[PDB]
Amino acid sequence: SRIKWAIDYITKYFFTEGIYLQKRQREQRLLESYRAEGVQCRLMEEPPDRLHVLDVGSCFNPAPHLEVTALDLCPATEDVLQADFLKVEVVPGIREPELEEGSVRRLPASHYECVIFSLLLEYMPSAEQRLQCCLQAYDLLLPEGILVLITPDGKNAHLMKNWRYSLARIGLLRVRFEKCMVFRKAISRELSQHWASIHREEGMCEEI
Repeated sequence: SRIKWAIDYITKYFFTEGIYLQKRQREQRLLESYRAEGVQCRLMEEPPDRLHVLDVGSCFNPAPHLEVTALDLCPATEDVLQADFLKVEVVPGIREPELEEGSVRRLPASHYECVIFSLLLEYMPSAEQRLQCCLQAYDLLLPEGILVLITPDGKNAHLMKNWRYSLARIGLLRVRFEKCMVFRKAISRELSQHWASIHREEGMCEEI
């Protein structure tokens, strides 16, 4: 199912395969590549024994080592917090959701190792609001955290496949695609932005 894949990938990324260090190396080699041709990096400390995971877009909630917080506009069960993800304020200095009158008002910034969008993008009315969802995700994620996008099989699923330029400009780089899509918060946004800069022609070809 859709839940198993994300959990498996999360486990591989932080613990069993060390993909977070594989992609840290890919990005370090890339930044040195640019540095030799003429930057502040933010890395993650060793992954915690208990990951912090935010699931958005599931009306149902889907453990040791896993602290899952689920949010949706239209929750089916009390186990999912009611929220409009686009209006939630992502702010530092807190670690737990802040609720006013039964709705989430603030979520912790730079707190989650993983944000899962469980069809969230399929609900959005525009390309603009899909991008905004990703901007929220980026602010929620710790350095080197992952955004996991879901669409079980519009004519094509909205996985931001053709949006690596705009996502790179925000700081997110694609790290996996399986017919599920995963983006990573890069060690440096300036790095990701420059990569976007060098592929501007190809990126403008896909995003217009």
